[PDB]
Amino acid sequence: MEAAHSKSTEECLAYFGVSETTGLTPDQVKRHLEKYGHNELPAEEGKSLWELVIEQFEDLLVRILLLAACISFVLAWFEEGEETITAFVEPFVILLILIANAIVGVWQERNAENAIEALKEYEPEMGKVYRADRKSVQRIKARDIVPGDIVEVAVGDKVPADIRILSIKSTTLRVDQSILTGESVSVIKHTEPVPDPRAVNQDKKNMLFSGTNIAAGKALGIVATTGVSTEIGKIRDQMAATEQDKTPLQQKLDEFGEQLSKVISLICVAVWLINIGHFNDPVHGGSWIRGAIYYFKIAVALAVAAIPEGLPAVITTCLALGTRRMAKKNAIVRSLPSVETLGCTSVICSDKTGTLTTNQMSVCKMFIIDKVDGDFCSLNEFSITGSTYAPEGEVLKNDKPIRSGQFDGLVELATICALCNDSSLDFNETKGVYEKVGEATETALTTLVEKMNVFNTEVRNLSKVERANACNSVIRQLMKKEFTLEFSRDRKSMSVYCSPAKSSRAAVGNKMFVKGAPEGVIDRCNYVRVGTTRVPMTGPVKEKILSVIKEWGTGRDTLRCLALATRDTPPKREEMVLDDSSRFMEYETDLTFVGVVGMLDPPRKEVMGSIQLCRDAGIRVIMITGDNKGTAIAICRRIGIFGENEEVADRAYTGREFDDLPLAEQREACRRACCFARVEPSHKSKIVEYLQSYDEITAMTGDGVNDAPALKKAEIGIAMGSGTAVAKTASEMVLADDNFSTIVAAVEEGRAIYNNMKQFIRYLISSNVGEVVCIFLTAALGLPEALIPVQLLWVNLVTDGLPATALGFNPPDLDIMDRPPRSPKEPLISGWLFFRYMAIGGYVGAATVGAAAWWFMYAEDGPGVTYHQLTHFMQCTEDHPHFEGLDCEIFEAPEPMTMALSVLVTIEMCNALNSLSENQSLMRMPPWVNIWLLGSICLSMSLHFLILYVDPLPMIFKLKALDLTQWLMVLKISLPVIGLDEILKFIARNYLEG
Ligand SMILES: C/C=C/C/C(C)=C\[C@H]1C/C=C/C=C/C[C@H](C)/C=C(\C)[C@@H](OC)C/C=C/[C@@H](O)CC(=O)O1
Ligand code: NA
Repeated sequence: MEAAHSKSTEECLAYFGVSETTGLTPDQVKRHLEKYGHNELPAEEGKSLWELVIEQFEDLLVRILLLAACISFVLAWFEEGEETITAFVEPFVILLILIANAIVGVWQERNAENAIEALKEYEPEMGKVYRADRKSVQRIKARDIVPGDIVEVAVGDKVPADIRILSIKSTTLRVDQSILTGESVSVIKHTEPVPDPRAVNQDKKNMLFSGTNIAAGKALGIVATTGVSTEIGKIRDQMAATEQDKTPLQQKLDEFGEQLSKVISLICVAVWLINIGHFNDPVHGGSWIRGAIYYFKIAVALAVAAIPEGLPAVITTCLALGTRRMAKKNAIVRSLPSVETLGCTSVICSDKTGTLTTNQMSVCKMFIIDKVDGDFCSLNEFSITGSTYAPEGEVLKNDKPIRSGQFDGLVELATICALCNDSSLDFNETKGVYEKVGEATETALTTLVEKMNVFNTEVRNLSKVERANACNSVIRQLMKKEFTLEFSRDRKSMSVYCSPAKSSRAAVGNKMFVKGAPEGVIDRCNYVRVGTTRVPMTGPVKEKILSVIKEWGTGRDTLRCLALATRDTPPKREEMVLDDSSRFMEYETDLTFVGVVGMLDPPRKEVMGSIQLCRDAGIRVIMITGDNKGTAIAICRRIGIFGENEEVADRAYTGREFDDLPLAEQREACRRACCFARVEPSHKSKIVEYLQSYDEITAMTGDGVNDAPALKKAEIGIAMGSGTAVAKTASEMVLADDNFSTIVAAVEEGRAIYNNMKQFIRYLISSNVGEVVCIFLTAALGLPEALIPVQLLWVNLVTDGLPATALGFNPPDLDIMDRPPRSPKEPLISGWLFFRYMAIGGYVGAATVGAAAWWFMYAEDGPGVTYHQLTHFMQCTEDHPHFEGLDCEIFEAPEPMTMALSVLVTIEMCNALNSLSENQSLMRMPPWVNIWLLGSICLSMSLHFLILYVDPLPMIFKLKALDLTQWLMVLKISLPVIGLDEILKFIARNYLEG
């Protein structure tokens, strides 16, 4: 039964065919359980396992490197040399990375908790039910409960399933629907049915939702839906259906891996095409086994050269340091990639109360009737000081302090605000300041009564805590609080029946004091109050009242008006049906207008400027509120979303309007609108769907499980620090202080990371690009192998890793919030940036190969060999006459490879300095700006010396120590990289920046 709320208690029992006395029979229990199923949310199956490791080895590039691991292992064992400990290093270090890199990708245990599993924490263990097999009540597993069961609930008990209330045994039943409403006010339930079939959950005054807990009372009911059919279940299935897409950067890195795969496979064939001359060679000259060794050892060496295998570890460390940086600015980011994608935030949908406002409710203005006489009508406006729940303030008329006790209308004003009120103030000892109890609105009314002091009670003689509820307590002494009529969303008001105490205060029998929506309550007023006297509610007066109501709500004041009326001669205690909620409408009719109070929900202290930041940063901001459209628009004008004087007719919508519009116009509305009022529960997710259709990275916010579906569906799920765990588990970011400013503060930081992160990306790939050029040149010309894969890996991991990670601490841009959000379809490298790191990379290939060739041909301590025979070194012992110098070990010497490797490290430290900025010269920004970069470079070069000196190392990398005679040549060939980059950067700022 889905629409059990719109059915009578007799109908729900007739449908399931159940007896309210004995309940379901064990025969029905099996039949219902087999038809509907167990009352429990489905445990998340199809989880991750060893298969999650397989997913890391799915990409094409990772398979290439994996194949390089297998090919390397094949060439390892099959060899003549007896290199013992330094043989299986090539296959070993490959697995070290393939293991480490795979562990980073499988890392989804400590940095992302499941939201649906956290949602299972709201379903209780056991529940009370009445089965026909026994007399007294019997509790069982909540999962054993079925639709039709006559369940029982009391105070403290957590509701097992969606229950249709049958009968309330206690005086009144209260339930804390905080998880499904957000408003932590214990709502009151009833037995009578709700006429609307498609009524919202808040309107369901006769339902007990699963996950909800009873705040007070005890009642018996019949189970309508169970498990996935419950309100919690319907929310769960929405989250289980929504698939979280990968951040735009992640898609580009995957897209890059595909491009780099084509590059490797292309050159592997290109190398084979260059050696097409071997097809025209004799059989009696060399062997296929000698050739394949060079081809295979080239492919594996070419694979590691192109791949930036150090990148993943570099970014993970950067984002990890980015997480601690964001948490300091009050922004608890959950997932690592979320810190980067946060800068790409295009839209921000935020809630008014709590986030945009301080939620420090306080009555600012209040007007009553001064006198009515024919066409003439005069009011009496006032103003209140003290933007807080504290009583420290005063009332004044027209910027002049007054005594509210001398105004009869204001006396009854405080009377209604005191009696018709469930909230109260409370002084705190720990913090040392007044606090609120109940609703924010009603607490402001309590504070107002304390400020007014209409009876002039003692004030200075009272203590701090004792006077917290002084004037209000004095008011409660006059009238007795018989009973209150609950606040319903259909009439939007609250009244209270009050009988006079044994005091004789001119009390004409019993009275009712009503408060609620101005436009609604004023209509139910046939009379009007003028001090002590009464007059008939005429047109001119009704205009003057509603006009001032509109002036306060639409004006710059942005006040939440609240009309206060009273029923002079209410019906007797007997005639009033105390249970009928719909009858509260006529019980609050024939009222007499007393006055009105205008309160303000003051905006945040920083939102005034934070909104302006979004305007300059090209980020759109969409407010979502519960206030009326007129005031919601006025509030937007005040904070900065709207201008003081501009069009907003089609840029602002209500929940009522948005539904009436067609599907296409709803999408057309979401692209321009930025202010939604009276939003329905399903609107947050709908709006996000329309924002995602425009490829806009959206950031929706929420606090309860009602928003969970919208949060998880959004790119950047924004949750409150005070929100429920389900919201914080479903959110990508959690605001620690619940502020829209800290929302933008994190967005600004996310952009800064994007710049510094993308900087060391082009830095590392630029390194790998030159490594490929070194292999392609040393292979095409047929030179002695310039570099070895065992070396390159340590170069990309440590040598390039330390400085690359240090580039994350680079200074930000002063004009970062001036540019618009980064486009999701924006590449890492393009056009000029491609050529720039292509030339810078292409040079290192000639630097490394040239450094090695330098030792072979024109060197100091090296054997003078010519270029034409140096390219045919593989024919060592064959062509003896041409090769007449030293042992064949000379071509396989450690010196030349050390020259190529040493040059690679030297230029990389220099290229790291070139990567301090994108185009800014080293003259403008010195290389000592980033302190962490210098420290990493000192450590990088320190490690470069260590692998050469400490004997246990140089034998492994096939390298030997270099003296000043050889090191001087390294600086001569390496340092020119800075001058080249300086020329390139100069061309960018001059003949390109336009
Ligand atoms: C982009 C943001 C991702 C977040 C985190 C926390 C980790 C990612 C970082 C991704 C690196 C991608 C690099 C592209 C190059 C081309 C690929 C390799 C060197 C691959 O090795 C050949 C290794 C891929 C590792 C990732 O799958 C692990 C991961 O989650 O890292
Ligand atoms: Na999400």
